[PDB]
Amino acid sequence: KVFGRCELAAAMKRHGLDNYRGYSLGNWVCAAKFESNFNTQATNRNTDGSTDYGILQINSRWWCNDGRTPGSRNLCNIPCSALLSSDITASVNCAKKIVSDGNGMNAWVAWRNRCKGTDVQAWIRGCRL
Ligand SMILES: [Cl-]
Repeated sequence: KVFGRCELAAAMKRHGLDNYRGYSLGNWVCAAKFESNFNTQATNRNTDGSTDYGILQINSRWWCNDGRTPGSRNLCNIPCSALLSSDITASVNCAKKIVSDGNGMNAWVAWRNRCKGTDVQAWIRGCRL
């Protein structure tokens, strides 16, 4: 599913991401935009043979099981395919564990490079929340 900007913002808010570990909703929407262009089915392969999945591009090296990332973990205890669902629950829950792991949203390279230090509240402007 390809979300609209405000539709995703709303869904994220309902799933408890607005200000989760201090990151305002625009942070999460901005991160989704640049990770996946709001497409739950986005996948991308990494140089190490791992793969990123879903709206927040969660990596099979640490967080999910895809059956093809040797010597990886599955810290969210989910098949990586679950991160591609139109239902973003699994992505959100896994993102909460990731953002709690010590580096905050710096875990998402696109967040650090295109969202951090910018006016992220622009991403939720106009939305009914
Ligand atoms: Cl933090």
